[PDB]
Amino acid sequence: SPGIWQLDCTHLEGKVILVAVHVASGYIEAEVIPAETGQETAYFLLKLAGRWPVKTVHTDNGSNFTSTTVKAACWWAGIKQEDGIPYNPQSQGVIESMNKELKKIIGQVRDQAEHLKTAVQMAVFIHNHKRGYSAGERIVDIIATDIQ
Amino acid sequence: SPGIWQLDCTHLEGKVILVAVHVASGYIEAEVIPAETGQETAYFLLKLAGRWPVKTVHTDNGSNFTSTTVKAACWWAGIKQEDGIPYNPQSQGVIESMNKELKKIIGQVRDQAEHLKTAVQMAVFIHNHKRKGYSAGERIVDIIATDIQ
Ligand SMILES: CC(C)C[C@H](CNC(=O)Cc1c[nH]cn1)Cc1ccc2c(c1C(=O)O)OCO2
Ligand SMILES: CC(C)C[C@H](CNC(=O)Cc1c[nH]cn1)Cc1ccc2c(c1C(=O)O)OCO2
Ligand SMILES: [Cl-]
Ligand SMILES: [Cl-]
Repeated sequence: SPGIWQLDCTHLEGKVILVAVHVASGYIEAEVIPAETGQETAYFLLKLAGRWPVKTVHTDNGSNFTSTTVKAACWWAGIKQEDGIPYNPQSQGVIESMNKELKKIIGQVRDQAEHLKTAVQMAVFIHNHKRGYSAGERIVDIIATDIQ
Repeated sequence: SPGIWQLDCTHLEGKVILVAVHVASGYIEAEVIPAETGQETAYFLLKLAGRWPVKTVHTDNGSNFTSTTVKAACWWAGIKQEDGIPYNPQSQGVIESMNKELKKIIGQVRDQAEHLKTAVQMAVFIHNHKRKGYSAGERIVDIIATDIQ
């Protein structure tokens, strides 16, 4: 479980928000992209895997699962690509709830940021810092425990 | 020390590579940008602070230290902005050495990536995973975990 991440793609203001969730902790990383292509997803995963020990990724849809560029990035970074099928159906609800929460935070920071990308990063910050421990605290503890 | 980061700006292929180094561990995050503006630096810090517990940042130069946008981002994120003056002069050598190492890795991945930004992220990966023995990635997690307890 310490190396398991889930991809999540949500939409806002005619733009695409790509999210990676560390399943065990609820910690996230996110980016705004023009559209969800294999290339954008692949680049996002390369960034993620350089920053955290990503062992397995549950991909968000079949197009990214199939993408040769995504497969290339997973090979390069030592990531096992898996499907994101919610065999446990409560999975979908948790993700949907997070997307709602994230959009809510984004709305709350609109007097502060001119650009959506900035608001998304503010939302990442607030999500990861929210307290009981925070998601940021949980991911560090989970990984540290795993190293030692 | 667990919350202390240093900004570092280096140049390659007529482009700018902005780097944040976690001082105690040597762990890095980096991005390619067209040029080093206050706005780009500010955005970079917002990203960083959402991902790791950034308490203090030693800024890479006076323009970013002065920048109202950088100051706004540091205020927003709860970051103490400090200067990056190497009072301990060995500081500067360590950074220069890392920049050399990073450029070397970037050169080694040029048959693999079409775009510089991709090569930089590959270099971040290799740097953070490299065993010295623990890796920088392992060190930062241990340092922060120890601090939470
Ligand atoms: C830290 C924030 C509180 C402020 C900081 C600067 N923005 C403003 O001051 C806009 C404003 C607020 N009230 C009236 N105008 C946000 C920011 C930082 C860096 C960026 C940005 C933005 C952005 O605005 O999206 O865009 C890409 O690089
Ligand atoms: C995982 C890598 C080994 C490959 C992957 C795809 N690139 C190629 O296949 C180029 C090629 C042709 N012949 C040899 N290499 C890199 C990559 C991924 C995502 C991106 C990229 C790039 C990039 O190339 O910069 O640009 C922005 O989004
Ligand atoms: Cl790592
Ligand atoms: Cl954090």
